[PDB]
Amino acid sequence: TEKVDTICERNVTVTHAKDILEKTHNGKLCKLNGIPPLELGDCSIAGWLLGNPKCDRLLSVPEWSYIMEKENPRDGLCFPGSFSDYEELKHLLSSVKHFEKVKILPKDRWTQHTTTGGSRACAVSGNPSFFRNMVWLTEKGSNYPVAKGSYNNTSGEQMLIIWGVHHPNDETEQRTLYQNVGTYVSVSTSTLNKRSTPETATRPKVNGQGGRMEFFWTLLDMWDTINFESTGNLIAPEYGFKISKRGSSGIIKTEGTLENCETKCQTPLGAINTTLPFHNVHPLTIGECPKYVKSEKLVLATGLRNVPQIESRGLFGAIAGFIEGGWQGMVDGWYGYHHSNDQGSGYAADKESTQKAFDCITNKVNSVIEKINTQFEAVGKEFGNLEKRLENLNKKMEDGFIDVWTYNAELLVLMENERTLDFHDSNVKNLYSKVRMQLRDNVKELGNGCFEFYHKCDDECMNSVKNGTYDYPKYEEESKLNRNE
Amino acid sequence: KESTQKAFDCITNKVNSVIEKINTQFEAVGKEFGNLEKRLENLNKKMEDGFIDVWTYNAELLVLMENERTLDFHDSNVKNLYSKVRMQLRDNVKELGNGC
Amino acid sequence: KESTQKAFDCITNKVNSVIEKINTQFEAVGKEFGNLEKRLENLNKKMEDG
Amino acid sequence: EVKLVESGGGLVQPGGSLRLSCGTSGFTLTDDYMTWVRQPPGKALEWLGFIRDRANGYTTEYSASVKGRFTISRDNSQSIVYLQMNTLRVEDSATYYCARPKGYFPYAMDYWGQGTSVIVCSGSDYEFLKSWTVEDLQKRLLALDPMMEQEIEEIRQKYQSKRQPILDAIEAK
Amino acid sequence: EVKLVESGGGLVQPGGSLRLSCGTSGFTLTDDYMTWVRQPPGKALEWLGFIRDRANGYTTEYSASVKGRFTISRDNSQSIVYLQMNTLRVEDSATYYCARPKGYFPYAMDYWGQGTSVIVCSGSDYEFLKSWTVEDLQKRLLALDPMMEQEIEEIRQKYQSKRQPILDAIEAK
Amino acid sequence: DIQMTQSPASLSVSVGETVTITCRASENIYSNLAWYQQKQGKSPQLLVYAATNLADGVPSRFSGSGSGTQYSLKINSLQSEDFGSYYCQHFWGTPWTFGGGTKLEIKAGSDYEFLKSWTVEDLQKRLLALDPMMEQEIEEIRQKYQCKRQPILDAIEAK
Ligand SMILES: *[C@@H]1O[C@H](CO)[C@@H](O[C@@H]2O[C@H](CO)[C@@H](O[C@@H]3O[C@H](CO)[C@@H](O)[C@H](O)[C@@H]3O)[C@H](O)[C@H]2NC(C)=O)[C@H](O)[C@H]1NC(C)=O
Ligand SMILES: *[C@@H]1O[C@H](CO)[C@@H](O[C@@H]2O[C@H](CO)[C@@H](O[C@@H]3O[C@H](CO)[C@@H](O)[C@H](O)[C@@H]3O)[C@H](O)[C@H]2NC(C)=O)[C@H](O)[C@H]1NC(C)=O
Ligand SMILES: *[C@@H]1O[C@H](CO)[C@@H](O)[C@H](O)[C@H]1NC(C)=O
Ligand SMILES: *[C@@H]1O[C@H](CO)[C@@H](O)[C@H](O)[C@H]1NC(C)=O
Repeated sequence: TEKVDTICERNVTVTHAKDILEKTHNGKLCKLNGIPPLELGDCSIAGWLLGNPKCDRLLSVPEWSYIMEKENPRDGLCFPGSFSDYEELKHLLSSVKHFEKVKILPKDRWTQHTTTGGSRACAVSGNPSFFRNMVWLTEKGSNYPVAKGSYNNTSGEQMLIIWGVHHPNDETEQRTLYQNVGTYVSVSTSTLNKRSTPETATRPKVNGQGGRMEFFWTLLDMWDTINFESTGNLIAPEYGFKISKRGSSGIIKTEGTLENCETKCQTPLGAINTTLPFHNVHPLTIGECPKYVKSEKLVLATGLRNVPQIESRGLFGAIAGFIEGGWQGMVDGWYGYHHSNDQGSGYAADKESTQKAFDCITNKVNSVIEKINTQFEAVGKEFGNLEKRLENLNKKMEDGFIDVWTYNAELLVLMENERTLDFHDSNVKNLYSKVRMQLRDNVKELGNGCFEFYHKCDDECMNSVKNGTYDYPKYEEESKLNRNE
Repeated sequence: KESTQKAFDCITNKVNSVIEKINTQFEAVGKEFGNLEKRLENLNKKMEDGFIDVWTYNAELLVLMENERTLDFHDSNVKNLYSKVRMQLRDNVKELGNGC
Repeated sequence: KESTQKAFDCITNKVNSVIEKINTQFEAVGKEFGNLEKRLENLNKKMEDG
Repeated sequence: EVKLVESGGGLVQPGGSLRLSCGTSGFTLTDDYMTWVRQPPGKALEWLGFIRDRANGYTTEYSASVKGRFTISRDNSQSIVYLQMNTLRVEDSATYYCARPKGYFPYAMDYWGQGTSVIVCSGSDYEFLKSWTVEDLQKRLLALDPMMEQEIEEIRQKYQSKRQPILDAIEAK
Repeated sequence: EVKLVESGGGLVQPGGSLRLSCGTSGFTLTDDYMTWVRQPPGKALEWLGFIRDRANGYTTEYSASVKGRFTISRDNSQSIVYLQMNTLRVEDSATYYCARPKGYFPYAMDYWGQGTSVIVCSGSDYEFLKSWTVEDLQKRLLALDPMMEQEIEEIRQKYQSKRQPILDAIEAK
Repeated sequence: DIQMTQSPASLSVSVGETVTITCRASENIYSNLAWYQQKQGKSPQLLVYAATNLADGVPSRFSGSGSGTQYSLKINSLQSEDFGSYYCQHFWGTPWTFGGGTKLEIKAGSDYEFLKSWTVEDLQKRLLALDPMMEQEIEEIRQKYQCKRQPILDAIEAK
């Protein structure tokens, strides 16, 4: 009773149907393609790049194929601050699979400034501490000599260098930290030049602090010497994140947790493993997994219109043709002949023609499948509050494509279903026509689809009719003799 | 009456199914862009324009195909009708050769 | 002759009608994006690629 | 172009149990007549059993010899089908093939995997075998391995002896 | 699944005029044989008239009784069709249905709206009726309303009296 | 359960003409049959389904015929690659039992003292089809000797 929709009718019953929409997912965040994910948990991307106290299990993360993240990472960026170009950094991470947290500027360099970083709001069980990768330059000996850090790229790949500046809340607090005002932080590379000027002003009390941290990130491309210069307020990086490899990763905003699996795709709801070509699970997939369509079901009527018959049997030992509808008793194939000879009645399929029809259906669906090859890494980008237009654009763009493909999927099977159903009907007519054209004048065309012979036909001649070698002149004389009277 | 009602139901269901499958963005209002965002603006335009073009295709060609889909369908029906009658009147009719 | 000419006209009109229905963006030149506009660039690419 | 993979077989003690599985790659229009078959190294290929799809119940049709011994069923959620080996015997030693007719109807068992061998060798009784300590077992190991090699190099050199035809016909055009 | 809405009817003095309209929701392949029909509360359903589409002229076919009285026409610009009531009589009181055959041909008036009642009750002559001042009219209002209620509660309680069958058969299974 | 056998049992013959392999039946399997080629060292292929229809890869050198309880396959032009086990299987009776199978080789004509006049394509055919079943027998000796080793492990960890 598998019902399919077609262009012409709706809820048509078909003998066979192959749903080509993978609606189901296991529901567990699983390791992808052998390479485990990056189980962040409660720490935001900023928290991991800086190394909050709340998560020190990440100091050397093995290679990850995708990243997860809670929607609101409560334990990221402990010190109340901002992060300039956060979303550009996240989109960069989407295409990075492995870091190595190389030393660039160890605490040994800053022998003229006290490296002791303190923070009440970011306390470690009551003790004042700071992000591991950042060093919080303060005055030494009631003086702040001009900090002059430098680095020359050596590791042979783009290095993510992440630094920051401090906006103190009080002039007194500014001076007690840096012993001078009118402070500037200059960071220069071969292409980047940025001179931030920290400003002390009254800001709302967040986590008890008024001052903030502005954070910036940059890339040392290739032997690009970076120069940090400051007369205070600089939060130096002691840890440059060299990117080990390129790749295709993503950020999944999921609250689940990693388990043990092996799936070539992974979606925020759960993993997907199927051979089907579509899935309405969730658009934000990762890796080798099929197209997304907003539909609820795509049933391909590979079978043929399942019309039962009236079943008035046992009287004359013979059956009615295909005009009245299909035969419940045929199991050998889609199309066939019922031969009511004098040696015994019986059905018999037409193996060749039904195999041809099945090959046609299979090649049809396969060709559709091959033609569909679109974007693979359709991960979800992030946009700041002042980029709303852009975000909308993205959404609309992405949404439009889904809609188009939904159409291009739904209508397709719709047309294809009609394409198949009458095709089946066509075949039967051809079969009938073929037989009718091979039995020119030796058959009473019984008008329900049958052929009641004029000459006594043993099982051999009717077998010959089935396989297309019937010899008309052999029986022509006897058939004509029977027909005349 | 029966066959023509079946054909009309087929046409109506065809157009209705096409109609249901088309469900896209609703609030397609026009965004505004500053002078230094020209790239972005162009992008928007192109994106939006592309979609219109695609849907124009997906509309035009559709009815194009559907028109053929319908016309011969009608012809097909008549043949079937004729065939049906011809197959219900096995040997009691001179097939007058113009359809009678 | 008549029927084969009708068939050839049908094929030619079919391909021609397909051709006419296809009329899309003309100046599909490639825009450039700075290093800090990576998101935008990707978007563009994806859009165009789609 | 669907590749039928399979796994599970190996070395098993008689009377044990094993989790044979065959799984399917590629897009199959139907996986209805999933079938397990076996071929003993004696080349008497013998059909084992069925399993079908949703449409008509996950029914099975086992061979008479294996009516209750092996059990076929599928866990459809990941498109794989399991066969359980229970009550194993020496005769069960065979390379097992996953097989499947392409059509909705049985016309040809026309998709076969690489096969997984299962080997139940007799003589593993412990009526008198467990008495020996580590040393006797190690000594028969060190007396059976060397003859192992020299025998198999003997067979490989006589294979070379019957294979020089190619080595001579290449320069003989 | 097209919903035919309609509006316009109500309480009208005899000889007045009224703007009946029925409009169409949903996607209609054709709205060709738009039709107005009426059913008096006496349940003698009677067909009124036509209106057609562009293709063959906005022609009409009125009933003989209503050849010149009612006038049917459509303002196609908003997919609605109007019927004008002129020269009203007491007999015109009926619930009016918008109706429409689905096919291009008339086989069944198979889309009907909820209907709008129109009520032309006689006895509204002013041969002797306008003489009364505000007080007489108010007094007959205050004498006719109370009996209005008590009569309709009487009919509702006798309806309940004939309806307890359900109240008893629910606990009687 | 029905009786199905290859009457012309495993044989050996030269190349280049018809070879007929026949399959019986106890009861009326109408025409549903399958003919499988199995190269030693490789998974069985498919040749003819429904007892007369050729597979997807048509060799143009195989054919089938028969009906009722009597079927046959004929190779009108045998060749070197066609050497292997051949099986008939019926799909009518609920036990899909298989045939006895027939092996096909040459009467010791594989050595060059016999095929001097034969083409050179068979040389690379044999080079391709030579190695895999040579390994297969090597690891067959390996697995039998591993099972012969297994009792030693069983008794080592037994005590
Ligand atoms: C430090 O930063 C500089 C940025 O200019 C990196 O570039 C290297 O600079 C040196 C000179 O300071 C150059 O090396 C030259 O190599 C050529 C090769 O034949 C040689 O003929 C010259 O005599 C000279 O040694 C060159 O511009 C460049 N070296 C490269 C590209 O290999 C420099 O690598 C950084 N230092 C490190 C990473 O240790
Ligand atoms: C189509 O089917 C017919 C009938 O099944 C086959 O053609 C020829 O049929 C006769 C049957 O009288 C075969 O002759 C003899 O048949 C008996 C019993 O069937 C058998 O014992 C003999 O050995 C002999 O075969 C005749 O062989 C057969 N022709 C061929 C070429 O097989 C045939 O199966 C089909 N003909 C086609 C496809 O052209
Ligand atoms: C689905 O098919 C059933 C079969 O009788 C039918 O009753 C039902 O109306 C169909 N649903 C539709 C057409 O939405
Ligand atoms: C995932 O599906 C593939 C088939 O596409 C299969 O080969 C593989 O074993 C499956 N992995 C699982 C279920 O872990």
